[PDB]
Amino acid sequence: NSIQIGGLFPRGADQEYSAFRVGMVQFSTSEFRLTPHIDNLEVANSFAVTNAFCSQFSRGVYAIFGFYDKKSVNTITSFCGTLHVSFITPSFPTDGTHPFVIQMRPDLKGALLSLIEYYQWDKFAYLYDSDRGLSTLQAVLDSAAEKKWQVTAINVGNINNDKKDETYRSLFQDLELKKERRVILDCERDKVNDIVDQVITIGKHVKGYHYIIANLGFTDGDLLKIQFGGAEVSGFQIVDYDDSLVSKFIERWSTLEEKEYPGAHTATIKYTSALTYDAVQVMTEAFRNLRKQRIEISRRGNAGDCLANPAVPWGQGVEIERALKQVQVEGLSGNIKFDQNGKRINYTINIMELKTNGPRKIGYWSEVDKMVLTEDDTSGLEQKTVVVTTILESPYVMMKKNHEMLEGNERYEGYCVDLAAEIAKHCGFKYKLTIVGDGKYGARDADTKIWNGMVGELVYGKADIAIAPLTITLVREEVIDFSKPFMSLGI
Amino acid sequence: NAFCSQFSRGVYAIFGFYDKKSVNTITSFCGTLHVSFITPSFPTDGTHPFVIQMRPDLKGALLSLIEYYQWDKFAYLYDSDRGLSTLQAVLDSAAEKKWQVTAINVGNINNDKKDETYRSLFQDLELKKERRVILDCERDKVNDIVD
Amino acid sequence: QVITIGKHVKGYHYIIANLGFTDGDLLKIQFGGAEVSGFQIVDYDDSLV
Ligand SMILES: NS(=O)(=O)c1cc2c(cc1Cl)N[C@H]([C@H]1C[C@H]3C=C[C@@H]1C3)NS2(=O)=O
Repeated sequence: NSIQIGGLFPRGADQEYSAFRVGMVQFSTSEFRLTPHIDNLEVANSFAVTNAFCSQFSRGVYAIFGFYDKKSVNTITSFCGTLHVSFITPSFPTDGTHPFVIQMRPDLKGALLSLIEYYQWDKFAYLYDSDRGLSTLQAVLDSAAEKKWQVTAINVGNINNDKKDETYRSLFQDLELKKERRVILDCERDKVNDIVDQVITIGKHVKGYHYIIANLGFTDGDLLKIQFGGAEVSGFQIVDYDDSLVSKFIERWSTLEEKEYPGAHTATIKYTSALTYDAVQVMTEAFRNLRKQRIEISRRGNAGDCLANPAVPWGQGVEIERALKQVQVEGLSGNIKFDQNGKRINYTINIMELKTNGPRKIGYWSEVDKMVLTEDDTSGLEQKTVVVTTILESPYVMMKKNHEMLEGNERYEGYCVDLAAEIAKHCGFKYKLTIVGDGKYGARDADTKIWNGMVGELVYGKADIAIAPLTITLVREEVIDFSKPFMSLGI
Repeated sequence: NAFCSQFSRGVYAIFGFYDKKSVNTITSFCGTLHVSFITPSFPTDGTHPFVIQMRPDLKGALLSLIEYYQWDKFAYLYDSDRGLSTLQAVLDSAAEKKWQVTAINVGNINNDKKDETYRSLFQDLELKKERRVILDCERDKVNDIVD
Repeated sequence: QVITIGKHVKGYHYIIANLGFTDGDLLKIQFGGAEVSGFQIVDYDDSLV
């Protein structure tokens, strides 16, 4: 059953169309086949989109797969909600709940709010691009008003190429006025690779700055530039290379010839092409389940004018979309589930931070569960709170009256407490205030030389340092060492 | 449908209104078919051919009014249906003149909840105790909000 | 390698000990913040030059 479908592709989406051609024969043909009529046409001109849509409707296909632009989403929704034709896309998700649209891209906005609340920022700048839409820009301002954030948002998208070396300099020098430190970028990969190069030219990737990329292919762009910088860069992945089917597709994809499939003979892949690959799995599962329920999709006639007055559609497409919303398979993004509208739920997004060796993950974020870090504590050097032994003596070391409500190093008070604070301030170490067990100053045992008290805590490797009323003798220099004396006294 | 019908009728001059959703469709037809279109609707953003528009721009006057009243911190309630060009405009001057701007959408709220949602909105403004409000909507929303 | 590891901010200072000071690349660290000085024996302002 070679079923007629329609395909919309931009002039330049070569990796995505190549991935579609791969997924065409990656798994098919025990059954129905597909008849893809491909339209390598533009996406900006909605008149061209209209011409292509009426041409594929004159073909009279059952499903249309492709992309759209923000100058075209109204056109696609307005025609599909009329003519009841199911439309499937990997582009940015729509704003209103629209019928007959299945959209392959998960949300980013809740993840990004989770990330900001994890890093605990208060004031930052937000470079956005207009041509991807403004849904995230609308979303962040609400939580900025509620969570008392200070947002300086700046449009950057409409700047021409021919002044695109000094516009950015003027922009970041204006950011120098408030002395900005925290930047969230929201662009396409080309604008990312332009702006990173201009930042690395003007020298703003030292230790001190911090960057968040708001995309899905965090490692799909260039990161060898600012890998060794000093700044810290975090982002998001939906394609995780550690998994079995993922690495299988990596090996299969790397072994292909670049001349047959352009942009395919690499190691990594674009997330757009990954969702394009998973779309074929969903679209084949659909007709699989319709032959499982044995419901015929016989058009039984021709299609006609898309300007039919009034046009009347056919509700077996409603049943097609109904079975589309029930598909649940595993793919490159992981599990998939749909809502009552065609939006994706049941996804998982990895949080990816750049380090010196390269990118790595620190945690995940679910559709309902918040940011769950994976406890990747590779911190091999922790400055240990050193062992400080003492004994209770007024006014050297005294208890406070509210010691149960307070905690630890706050509980003790006196001359020695103040002094140990001064020593730790000058020497930069961490410390924890402890008490000797046996409550003595300490002397040696007869015939066994067992130094008890605070002496054996330092002799026997138990305690680390002792700021305490201890007297320099002759018999104590042989086992421990003293500094210069700080307070004189006598019997 | 209506535009294809009247061009089939052979119209010499097209006139009509447009909302924020049909504007790309109308300019995309008019750039191709070279038909002079006239409108009182909201002005566009890019320089598009064959579109004459009677409603003048507003953004320079509104920025001049802000500079005359000599403000630094204010709230800004907007509706999405007329466009977001003014919202994109005032944020740049906020970035230059270092303004403290809180901007909140209002256009999504349905009619069955427009007694308590607005109250919650003004209570959340009174968390900061705002004194200076720019409303940016249509006349219907203005009459609904001033009450 | 300096411009990769990020050591051309305001604060650093460089002296090139050659004769073709502008014969090498200087568009890289022109906008840096550091200051670079060197030597020329070929002066482009002159008539025969
Ligand atoms: N007046 S006191 O007992 O509190 C006191 C006693 C002493 C102080 C400082 C004070 Cl405030 N520092 C001296 C040191 C300073 C120098 C000279 C000897 C030591 C090095 N040791 S000390 O003679 O033990």
